[PDB]
Amino acid sequence: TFVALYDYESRTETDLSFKKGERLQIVNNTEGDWWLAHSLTTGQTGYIPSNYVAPS
Repeated sequence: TFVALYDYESRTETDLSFKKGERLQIVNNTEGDWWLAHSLTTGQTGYIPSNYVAPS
């Protein structure tokens, strides 16, 4: 249960650009870098920046 600090505006389709206030389920990468989170709404996979996310 993390939180999207900001709305990472990715530019490539590889990473999906999420937003702040939306719920995301972290996937891997525990350190601080670019962990991949999966949205529970549709079920897409987007790399949310660690600086743009935070453990609740």
